[PDB]
Amino acid sequence: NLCPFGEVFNATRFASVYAWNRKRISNCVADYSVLYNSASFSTFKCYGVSPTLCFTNVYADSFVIRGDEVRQIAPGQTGKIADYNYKLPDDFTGCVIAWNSNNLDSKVGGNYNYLYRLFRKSNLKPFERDISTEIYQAGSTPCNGVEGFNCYFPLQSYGFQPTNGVGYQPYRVVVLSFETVCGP
Amino acid sequence: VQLVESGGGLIQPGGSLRLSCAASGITVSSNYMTWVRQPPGKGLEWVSVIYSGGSTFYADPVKGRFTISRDNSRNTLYLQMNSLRAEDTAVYYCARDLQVYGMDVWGQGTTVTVSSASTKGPSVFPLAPSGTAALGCLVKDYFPEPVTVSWNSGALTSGVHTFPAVLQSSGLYSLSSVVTVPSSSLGTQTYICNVNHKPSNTKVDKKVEP
Amino acid sequence: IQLTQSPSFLSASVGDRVTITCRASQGISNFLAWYQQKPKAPKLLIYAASTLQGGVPSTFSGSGSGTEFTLTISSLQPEDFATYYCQHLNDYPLFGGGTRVEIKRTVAAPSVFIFPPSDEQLKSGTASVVCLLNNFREAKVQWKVDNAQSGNSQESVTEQDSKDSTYSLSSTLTLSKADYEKHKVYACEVTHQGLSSPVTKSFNRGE
Ligand SMILES: *[C@@H]1O[C@H](CO)[C@@H](O)[C@H](O)[C@H]1NC(C)=O
Repeated sequence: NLCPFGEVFNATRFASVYAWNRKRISNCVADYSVLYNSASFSTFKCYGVSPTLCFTNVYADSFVIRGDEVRQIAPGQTGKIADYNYKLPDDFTGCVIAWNSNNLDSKVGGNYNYLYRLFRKSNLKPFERDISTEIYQAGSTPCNGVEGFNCYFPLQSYGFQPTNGVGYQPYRVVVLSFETVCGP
Repeated sequence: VQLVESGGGLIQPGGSLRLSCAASGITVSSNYMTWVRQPPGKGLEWVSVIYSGGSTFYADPVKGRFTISRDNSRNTLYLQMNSLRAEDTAVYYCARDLQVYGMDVWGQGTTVTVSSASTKGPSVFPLAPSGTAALGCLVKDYFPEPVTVSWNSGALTSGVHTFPAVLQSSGLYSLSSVVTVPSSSLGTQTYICNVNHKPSNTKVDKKVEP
Repeated sequence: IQLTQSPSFLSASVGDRVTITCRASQGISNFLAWYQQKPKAPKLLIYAASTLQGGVPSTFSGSGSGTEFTLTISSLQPEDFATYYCQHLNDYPLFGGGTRVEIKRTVAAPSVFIFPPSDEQLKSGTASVVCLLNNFREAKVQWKVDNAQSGNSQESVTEQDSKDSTYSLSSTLTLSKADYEKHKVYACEVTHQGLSSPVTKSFNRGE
């Protein structure tokens, strides 16, 4: 039975990096050539493996980030997305694939539905997802649920706009992590 | 509430200085903390940022020479500047960057001067006259910057233009102080410029006469 | 990636409307901030292009999304006279060149004075010739030696006067005593709007 990669890649709606989606691909056969030979990808970075196997489980994590932020979807990277949104491990065996989504995820006036965490006290551990909407305490006084000075909402929108520069344009990113699944 | 900067001074090319930003009303660890510099007469430039999680980013000019640091116990942010160069001469500002909400809290500033020059007091020469008349003193060949020029021990305050100082190839500063006076008074009134350069303990009183 | 603040210098009077424009090379949406610096620490006025920071007067407004952004002061007030900077809100923060808002006044022609090198300095071996332009902002000084000068000149401009709202400029021509002794006529030619024709003040060495 073929692996359901189309569902992840051709999904109508992707998710915010803060709440990235994970699809477990198990008990299936997969041709990775079709994906590589699509030619629709800006980034096809594979770490620990060549273009060419067999793995216990395959995970397909998917989200939307800016183009200037795809660099952070790699092992050993630092930044707001890597540190506080999605982290790839230093020991990473897998492939990171990406494409521009301006036509789909950008709206005149801006798309305020894709959010990110700008505020977190600590860097995220690998493959951790924080979906907390708690108000951040940037100072001594406890925030107590009220936004204000030193009391701020941790999640912010990208406001993707079609006139945005490509680096600030939305990119759809699928991370294939290799941990039932074999090539043809 | 307040961000207080300290540590600025005079240093020579290749030297090292550490600047401190002491915070009240914000937590340095809980916030994105930034260093911004204003080269003299040139406007604002970013240098570095420490993130809440420890991630440090630096501007390409200061990349292998500067390190941003924090002490949560003292609520203090630091910039260690090493391999300093003349181009690193500026007023260094510390700020809290709420990234999408702007850099709201800023510090007063600390001045860093990097020069190969040595403290020298001013050589004061007369700028002398030939309607209205102009007479002046040239304060020349001095380092470091603070210079004060007064006329008639503070009694001549009108028509006085003490000009901003310029930096010469020598590495030394020169300024001019001028006063416009009635042509008639030139033979009736004494005009003495009183110049102080506290760095060399040089006080000079020079009489300008036609 | 490139931010250009267009009116580097602006002249206006209290109650006037002042518009400052910041242009980005590429679309940055609403990611811009506006700051004011009096000669002392920049102050944040506007974040997200249109949002006022608390306490900032309503006379202050932000507009723009994408490539072109503008800061507008509805009625300039005495304390609003200062320098204004646009910042791009990005992981790599960028600031604009800056805009200085200055008090407008009627055109005042400069008073031009030339001061010859002091005999005391000439003993040292350097000659400094000084030209004063008093109570005039755009002015041009041309040093001419024997009707001929570039690269031996430096100049300074005073900040606007509290009472006359005018500017003063000083220029120094630095020459070796030996070079000074190789020419006779030393002049300062000044071009300003108030001057209908350029004014030259000259001295002949040794009179
Ligand atoms: C998505 O749709 C295209 C339609 O031609 C198809 O070729 C592709 O296999 C689908 N899935 C993937 C993996 O992109």
